[PDB]
Order: sequence, then C-alpha cells, then structure tokens
Amino acid sequence: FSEEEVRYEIILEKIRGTLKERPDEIAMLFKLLIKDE
Amino acid sequence: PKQKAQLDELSMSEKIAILLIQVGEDTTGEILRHLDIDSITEISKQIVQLNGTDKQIGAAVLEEFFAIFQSNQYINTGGLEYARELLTRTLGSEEAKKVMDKLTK
Repeated sequence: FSEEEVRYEIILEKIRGTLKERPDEIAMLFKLLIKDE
Repeated sequence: PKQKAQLDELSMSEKIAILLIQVGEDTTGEILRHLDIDSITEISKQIVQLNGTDKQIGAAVLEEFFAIFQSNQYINTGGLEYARELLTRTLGSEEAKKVMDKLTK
C-alpha cells in the first residue's frame, strides 16, 4: 500500500461514487466530452 | 516516455473506456444503460480493445477525470488530494509537499 497505490484508491473510489450517484448525467457528460473533441 | 506518448494520443472515447474498465463491470453497466446504441458500440469496442492497459496510464486518466469532476462540482470531497495533484503539476513533487504540509495545517 504505497502512497501512490493509496492515492489511486482515493480518486477511484470518488469517481466510482460519482458514476453510481448520477449515471444518466455522467453518461451524457461522456457523450458531450466525446462530441467536444 | 512511451506511456506519456501513448497517453496523449488517446481519444476522449478511449479515455472513457479506460475509466470504465477501472470502475468495474457493475458501475460500467449503469453508465451503458443510459447511453445510446452508437455510443455504447464505440465505448464497448474500446473496453474490449484497451483491457489490460498499463495501470499508470489508467491512473493518469483517472486524475484527468478527477479534475473534471472537481471543477464541475460532481465531486465535492477529497480537496486535499486534488490540491496535491494540482501543486505537483504546477510546482513539482518537492515544493508541492512543503505547500501540502502547510495546507493540511
């Protein structure tokens, strides 16, 4: 459990939580990000 | 250096599949069920093709999306780690740590 491995787990857990929290909004965010580029 | 080169040529759709791979099947299924078929086709294709990407490239992708969610208010916790990533990018590892120590106090 290096500092790097633990920091990785910090952001992964919050990103997972955000996706679970509002899946329809993140799905559209992803569409909009793709269309932007 | 090769990883860096490979990271900067990922399309946004490739980055999204790499993010989805790392969050796991259950959470990925939740996103895919709210996408249109053409979006699901493209993202599903990259999940199959980018399975087993280097973990360091995946971590760099997560950090990129972490900053997006912080700046748009989807994530309102973990400010310390966000600061740590920001200061490391802007000041480098060793001056960022001296800021970080003062920042935690």
